[PDB]
Amino acid sequence: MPNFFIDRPIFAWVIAIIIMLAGGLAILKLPVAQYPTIAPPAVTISASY
Amino acid sequence: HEVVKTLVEAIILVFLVMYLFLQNFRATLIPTIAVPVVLLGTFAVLAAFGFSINTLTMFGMVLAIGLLVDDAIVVVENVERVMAEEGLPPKEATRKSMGQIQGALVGIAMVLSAVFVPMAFFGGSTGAIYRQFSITIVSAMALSVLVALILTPALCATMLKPIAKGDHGEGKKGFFGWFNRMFEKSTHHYTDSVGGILRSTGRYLVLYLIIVVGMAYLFVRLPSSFLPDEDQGVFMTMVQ
Amino acid sequence: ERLSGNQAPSLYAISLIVVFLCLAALYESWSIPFSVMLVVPLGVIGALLAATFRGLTNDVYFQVGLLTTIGLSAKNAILIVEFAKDLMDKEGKGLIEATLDAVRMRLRPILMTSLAFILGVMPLVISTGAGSGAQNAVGTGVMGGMVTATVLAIFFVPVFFVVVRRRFSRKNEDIEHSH
Ligand SMILES: CCCCCCCCCCCCO[C@@H]1O[C@H](CO)[C@@H](O[C@H]2O[C@H](CO)[C@@H](O)[C@H](O)[C@H]2O)[C@H](O)[C@H]1O
Ligand SMILES: CCCCCCCCCCCCO[C@@H]1O[C@H](CO)[C@@H](O[C@H]2O[C@H](CO)[C@@H](O)[C@H](O)[C@H]2O)[C@H](O)[C@H]1O
Ligand SMILES: CCCCCCCCCCCCO[C@@H]1O[C@H](CO)[C@@H](O[C@H]2O[C@H](CO)[C@@H](O)[C@H](O)[C@H]2O)[C@H](O)[C@H]1O
Ligand SMILES: CCCCCCCCCCCC
Ligand SMILES: CCCCCCCCCC
Ligand SMILES: CCCCCCCC
Ligand SMILES: CCCCCCCC
Ligand SMILES: CCCCCC
Repeated sequence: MPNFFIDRPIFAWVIAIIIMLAGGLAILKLPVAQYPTIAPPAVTISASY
Repeated sequence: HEVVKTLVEAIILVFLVMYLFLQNFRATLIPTIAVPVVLLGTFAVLAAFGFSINTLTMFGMVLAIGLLVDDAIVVVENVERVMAEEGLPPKEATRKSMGQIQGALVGIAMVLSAVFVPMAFFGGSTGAIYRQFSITIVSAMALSVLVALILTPALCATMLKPIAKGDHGEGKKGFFGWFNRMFEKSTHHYTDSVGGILRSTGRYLVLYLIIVVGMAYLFVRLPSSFLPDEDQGVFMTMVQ
Repeated sequence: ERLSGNQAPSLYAISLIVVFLCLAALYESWSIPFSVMLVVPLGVIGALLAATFRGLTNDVYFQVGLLTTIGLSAKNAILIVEFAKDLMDKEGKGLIEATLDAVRMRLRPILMTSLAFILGVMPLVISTGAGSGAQNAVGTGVMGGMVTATVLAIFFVPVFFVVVRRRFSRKNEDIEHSH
């Protein structure tokens, strides 16, 4: 595999470049936040007398 | 159901063209068996991913036939040429054949996914439509490579007729003998022409640019829509 | 709606780029891929002609059928330059000789596929009755695309190849050498 790519440096670059633009495209679409959801969910029942 | 009919019809027509060239029931059968195998498997993949059978997945199938049949043809034809270029027997020939294209079949499926996948990423309502095609066509191509690597070689090696070194069907009498002779001839005429063009050129890059600008011309002029209105055999009338 | 439109350019842009990268890996070359990618227009033109002719529109069905036509002509060109290149590399065949032997070994398979598929979509362009709007739209784009793709590619691809092999070489031929 290393021996494979030692002789095929272009093939090596191609893989690296495809990974990079997949990631670049990911960054344009990823949500941003301080935290993911970490608090447990809650349900409230409200009533009045 | 009409799309289904076209699928069946398409496979029949494929069988006829294969025959015109392969001229042997058992040989034409190979590329012919490959199509339904891949198509049926594609439905299984659609189920696996939770897609439905709809107008778009069905046209995906139809369009897929071009890609599928080419996989089988490339495999079956290359073996032939080999048995003609060498007189090597069928089992030995597909081996050497597969040895020399198999790498390419796999690579091609890869570059092709690069042309159909991107459309799975269209946004909004538009996107769900294009995605039906993308997944159907990619899955079919992937299965087609699988089939070309498993079934087709096995089939070539057992169902193909030994071709003798040098034979090209000219020995045949009737239509094929005639057809085969015309093609062999028309082929030398093809190469003769390219050989010429390659001594020229410059002019053909100029013709190429004509075609590009023309293409561009037609493109910006062709109006764009989404999906056609169909006559669905019903309609409504509003009264206010 | 706003929302916003036209993602087409961006997405086929990346499509082109990925196709280029894939081909470069396949050929272990940054230049040779152009000899395949230049075929793209050759199928489009026929698709546009046939659609312009039947009064069709640039719609979903036109687009997908085009990608298919492009896919196939790409595949044809890939197998042609794969053969030429190998000939020049494994055997010692010189440029022109290899291009011609490649192109001639590839003519038949190309024709078998083109004819099988153009006929195969005939029922579609000819369709009348339920869903024939969709059927017509699919079929005619493909038929025109495949026709031009086929006739234009078998002459042009050999051109693309030698023209690209020259421009992007490095004084070492174009005889003929070996081994
Ligand atoms: C060349 C090979 C590749 C091309 C083949 C593609 C075929 C495409 C089929 C699409 C339309 C089929 O639609 C589907 O058909 C079957 C046929 O009975 C139905 O299935 C129904 O019939 C059979 C009995 O006869 C029962 O097993 C089943 O319980 C019942 O639901 C489905 O409910 C229907 O939704
Ligand atoms: C991690 C995310 C992204 C994944 C990376 C993307 C992969 C893109 C690859 C597409 C093309 C691959 O295609 C592959 O190329 C190599 C190198 O020429 C070929 O390898 C074959 O051909 C070459 C050249 O003729 C030979 O030197 C080699 O010994 C032989 O095995 C494979 O037969 C082919 O299948
Ligand atoms: C190298 C391999 C791949 C090469 C790529 C080849 C593909 C060529 C044809 C692609 C389609 C181009 O056509 C383009 O499509 C988009 C939508 O999809 C249209 O977009 C237009 O109509 C749609 C309607 O739904 C709107 O959403 C959009 O905002 C509007 O601008 C364009 O009017 C049209 O110009
Ligand atoms: C010595 C080899 C140089 C190879 C250059 C490849 C550069 C590709 C960079 C792509 C960045 C996205
Ligand atoms: C000699 C064994 C070659 C191994 C090649 C590995 C290819 C990995 C492609 C990602
Ligand atoms: C996508 C552009 C690639 C440029 C390659 C040039 C190689 C010399
Ligand atoms: C996407 C960038 C590819 C550039 C390759 C350049 C090779 C010299
Ligand atoms: C859009 C053409 C409608 C005819 C289909 C029956």
